[PDB]
Amino acid sequence: MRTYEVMYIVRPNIEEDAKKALVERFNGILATEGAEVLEAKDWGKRRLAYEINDFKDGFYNIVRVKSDNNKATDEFQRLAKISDDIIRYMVIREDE
Amino acid sequence: GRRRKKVCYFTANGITHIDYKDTELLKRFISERGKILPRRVTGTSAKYQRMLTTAIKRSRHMALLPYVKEE
Amino acid sequence: PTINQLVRKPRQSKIKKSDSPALNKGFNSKKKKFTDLNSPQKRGVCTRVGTMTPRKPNSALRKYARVR
Amino acid sequence: RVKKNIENGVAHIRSTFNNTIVTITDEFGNALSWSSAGALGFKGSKKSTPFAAQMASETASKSAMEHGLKTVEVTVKGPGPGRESAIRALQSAGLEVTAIRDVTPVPHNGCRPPKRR
Amino acid sequence: AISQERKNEIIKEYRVHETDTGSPEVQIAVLTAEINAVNEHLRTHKKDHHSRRGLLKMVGRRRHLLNYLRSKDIQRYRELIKSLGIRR
RNA sequence: CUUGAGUGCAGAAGAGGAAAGUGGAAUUCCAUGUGUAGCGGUGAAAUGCGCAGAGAUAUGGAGGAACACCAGUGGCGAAGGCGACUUUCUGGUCUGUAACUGACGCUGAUGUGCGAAAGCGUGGGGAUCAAACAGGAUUAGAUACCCUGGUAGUCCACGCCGUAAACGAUGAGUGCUAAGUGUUAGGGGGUUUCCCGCCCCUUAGUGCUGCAGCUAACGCAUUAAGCACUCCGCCUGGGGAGUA
Repeated sequence: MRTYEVMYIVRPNIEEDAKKALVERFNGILATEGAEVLEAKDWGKRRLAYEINDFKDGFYNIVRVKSDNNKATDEFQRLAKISDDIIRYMVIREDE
Repeated sequence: GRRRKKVCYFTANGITHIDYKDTELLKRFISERGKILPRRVTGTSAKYQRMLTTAIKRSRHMALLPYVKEE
Repeated sequence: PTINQLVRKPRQSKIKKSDSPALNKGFNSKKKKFTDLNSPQKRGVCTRVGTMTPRKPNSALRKYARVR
Repeated sequence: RVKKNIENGVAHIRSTFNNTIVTITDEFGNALSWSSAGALGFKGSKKSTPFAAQMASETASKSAMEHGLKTVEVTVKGPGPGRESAIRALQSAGLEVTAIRDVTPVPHNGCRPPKRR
Repeated sequence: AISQERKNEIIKEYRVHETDTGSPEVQIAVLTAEINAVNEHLRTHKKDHHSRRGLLKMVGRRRHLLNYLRSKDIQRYRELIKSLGIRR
């Protein structure tokens, strides 16, 4: 039993609303495993401190989950690389 | 000694922070070159120094911070 | 060392070997049995005689011989 | 395409220990023209003499302004003793360089390069 | 993992006095559960060295606690090793 | 009986481990576009590359590589070693704690795991790097080195590897003992707005100077190399020869 957070950078090029459906479905595929999801929040538009491919802008999303090693970090660490509209992620422990 | 830097700037923070919620405190944490103002010239204890450094290095990996910043 | 390991050990000395291989007659002339005889003397022949030369400055010419 | 005419390019400056290959480029960019210190007579122990860098810079800069150009940046890479003097004589040589950029981009513990020397 | 939840759960029973902190019966129960968990981790973490060293020391210390429960007591030990099924 | 040990509660604590994923600059290679004439290494260069574009450039990737700072007597570790980020599911860290069975402890022959690099078996990769290598300076000879490229392997899977400067050639634990005087996490008291700010007490380590002590000297000196204690191994001149 543990706690785990996650950040990830949804991109500006992609459609904001389709990506919104995508990220709420992420909230699903994360929380539905018994994951103590706390809040997911959108940073909004901002200049990336450094882009990766072409993304001058981008949106950020952070989640807090109080759960063991096998509910959200395991499943979405793979469901993040399949996630193509998004550039990156950062799952971490739920302590901030 | 020893050779750390100034503390008590946490008068409105502490003990653990942030990690990222104020880019402006991180502007003062370390240098702006991508290189790191050392714990020698940052100051907070190696526990908090290490956690703040891994926060900023993640922001680099998080694209919240540039890994290296140009000029 | 600790008392126990001292017990389960002999604390062996560094006993030497006689740099003079003086194995005198012992059982040489029966059974050719090697025998550590410490005799101060055995009778025997120098089958060949020779003379190696010393280096300078003391050119004190020393003579050798191989013996049985 | 040959020498892409802009009035603010980048003068790429390399000055090795046995060559000073220095060229004019663009910010697009692309190579336009250069010269090598070994190519310019200074050869052997001389392939990177300070005046070798100086005159190679002369060649490159001159070609740069006949490309049609006033201002230009400098990509100053090859580490050489005479390349800075070359830069100065280029600034005085009708060039309006204002971004003095001696570039030595180190990788992030990038793969072990040829190291032996 | 475990935390004090299952710890207290499995100490609810073998406490000679429910406030005790020696009498390793409950404690060795905790150790049993924890070594089971770390062995699940080890099956997950096929190669390392921390699980190996940790299991070494933990199971050894629990073994010695049992030996005590076999020297301090004579029936509690067996009744554990039949109930707990460890260090029989 | 308890503090040791236990474990108990509260916290504090992290390059610890191994698995997995994510990024990055970029060795090298190479796409495209531009662009010379040379690159090239030197004593000259040879070579080797290369005028059909080398060396160079800018746009583009590839692969594999280890991850720019931090980085420090930070830390983890028992060491090897352990630093890009993250997670895996665990191992360890301590403050306080005294929770209370009641010595449960002790180092540890055998045994025995873990473990730089190379090397290597196999099966891949090979991005470098790289012996050997050769072109080739040099010189009958030229690998000698200065070249150019490339090179087993390095690199991925497991074994073999188990070895080294793995060195502090300071086994471990115990507890005692001037100081000054820091650290790395703690805590407390008062001090004050968080005393965080101060101080001081110790917790547990890691400093520098130095009481005593001791060392041939060197220096340590609360973290002793001072004092003692259970438990391990070595050492026996040099070297012969770690070699048979």
